[PDB]
Amino acid sequence: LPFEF
Amino acid sequence: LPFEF
Amino acid sequence: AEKLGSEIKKIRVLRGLTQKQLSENICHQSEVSRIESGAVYPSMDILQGIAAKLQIPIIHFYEVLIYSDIERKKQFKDQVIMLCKQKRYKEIYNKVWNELKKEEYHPEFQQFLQWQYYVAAYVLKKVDYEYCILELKKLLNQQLTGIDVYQNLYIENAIANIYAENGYLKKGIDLFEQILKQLEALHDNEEFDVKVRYNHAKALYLDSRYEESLYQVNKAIEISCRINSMALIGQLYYQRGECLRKLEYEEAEIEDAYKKASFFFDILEMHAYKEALVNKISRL
Amino acid sequence: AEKLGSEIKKIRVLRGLTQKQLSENICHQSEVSRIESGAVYPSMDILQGIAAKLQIPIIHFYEVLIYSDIERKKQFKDQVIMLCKQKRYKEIYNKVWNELKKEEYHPEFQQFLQWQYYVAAYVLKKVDYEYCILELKKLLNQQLTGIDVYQNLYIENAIANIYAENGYLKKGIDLFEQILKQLEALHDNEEFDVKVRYNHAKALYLDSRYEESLYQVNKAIEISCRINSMALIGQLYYQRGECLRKLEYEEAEIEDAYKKASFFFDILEMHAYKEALVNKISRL
Repeated sequence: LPFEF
Repeated sequence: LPFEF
Repeated sequence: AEKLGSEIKKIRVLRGLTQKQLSENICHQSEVSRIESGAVYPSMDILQGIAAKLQIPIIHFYEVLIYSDIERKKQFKDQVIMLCKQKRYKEIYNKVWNELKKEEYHPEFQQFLQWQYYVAAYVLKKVDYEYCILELKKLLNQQLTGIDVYQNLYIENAIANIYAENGYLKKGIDLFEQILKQLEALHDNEEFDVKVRYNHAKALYLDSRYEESLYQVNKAIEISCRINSMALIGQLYYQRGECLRKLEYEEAEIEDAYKKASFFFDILEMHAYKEALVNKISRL
Repeated sequence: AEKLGSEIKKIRVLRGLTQKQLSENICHQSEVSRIESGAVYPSMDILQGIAAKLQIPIIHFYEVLIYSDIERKKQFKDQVIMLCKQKRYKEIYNKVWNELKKEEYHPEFQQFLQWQYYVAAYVLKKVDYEYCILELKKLLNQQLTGIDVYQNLYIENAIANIYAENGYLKKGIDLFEQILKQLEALHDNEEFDVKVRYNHAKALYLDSRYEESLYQVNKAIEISCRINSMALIGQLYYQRGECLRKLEYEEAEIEDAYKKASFFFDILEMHAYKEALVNKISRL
């Protein structure tokens, strides 16, 4: 999963 | 369970 | 209190005129410092004299004051909401009474305080349910509406809970119905949406309207998931379980809903709610 | 726009002097009607004429206007966060661009707009990662602090992510460390606290710092459960699973974390996130 902005 | 305030 | 002086520091520093030049206006150097720390709120006129030396537009300090007051009040509502969740009513009672004691004029915020005062009185046993409801209705029929459109509905939610838990299930239900109807219209603040649906389902359950109850509970779960909130979800699964058991769905779907409630109870370290649950699964 | 107006209405109604009687000041009758709706904003001096009759302190309408602005801007920030969660960056970009292009002087709101403008540009492929970081660093060394003390940290979370997601893991981590250090000091906005630790945990994982990643993932879970938020909790359990498999924990542990994650993914109908997950558990 990707990072959270 | 109880009611919620 | 302390922001006025803090923004006076920020600005006078960046203006390029000395702190003792701001002294030779209308006050000793000391007063400027005591204002500078927030200690003393400047007098209306002194401030207008300071308003001459850093430039600056007058409405910039009022601007400052208004943000600091809305934040002060927002922070207090937040704090009060926080103890409600923790069931800390002796503290609520004290906190709101002390705030009312200042008797400062702000109708909407005073309504917030009184709502919390009368409910806390109720929980603390200072006041009857009949009396608490009366007092709460005098609030609705101020018929105010400031910045917080939800505040009457919050006050309505309390009125319906007190009725429902004191046996008046049909009155409480009708009321919950009024609220949901006003929410469909407004929006959005879905945590509350979930909370009224949860109480509505309880009252429906105690009136043996099990499908109705279950419908409402599924809907509240659905909303809880869309706003990402675990605030009442474990007890929503508990309630779902109870409904599916009075409607005699497959043991599977029943026990299912219950493990889920159980999961949230442990995850949420909700030891009171956890207790009852382990009771029932053997008992019923 | 329309608050100044509809407050001019509520009062005129509850003072007892007609809007026609509110004509004979310095303005035509129709002007009062447009103003009363909020179709028009009056001019500084002209409004003094409406402040003449109604009663009335001047700071009141301004206060109204200031409360209106603050809610206006909160609403905007809310709507913009919502689009972030939904990942609707073409929409964010257009929205904050349209809002910037009226260049209204409010340094902190302008900074929020710029943060959003630069991240959305980045995601939309309009700018380099290097260029975006450069622009976000300019927002930090404005060294503002207005109403919202967390804004620089949000800006910092963006920088740390772009570095990490582009292979600068050690710079990413250093940064998330800085952010967490400033959090402990501030308190509390624990939804952010959780977001930072999620990302820190991911970056630590890609740098083979698995324990460190795991301690951080558990801490986020702990926080997530204490504030009742499911926002990132599925991703967290997932990450937990990842850390436990690399550290070769007993198989059942590993599967438990992924079971939890799985559950959160149906419930929140996070179909894309569920995709990846369902591959691995048999693939790996």
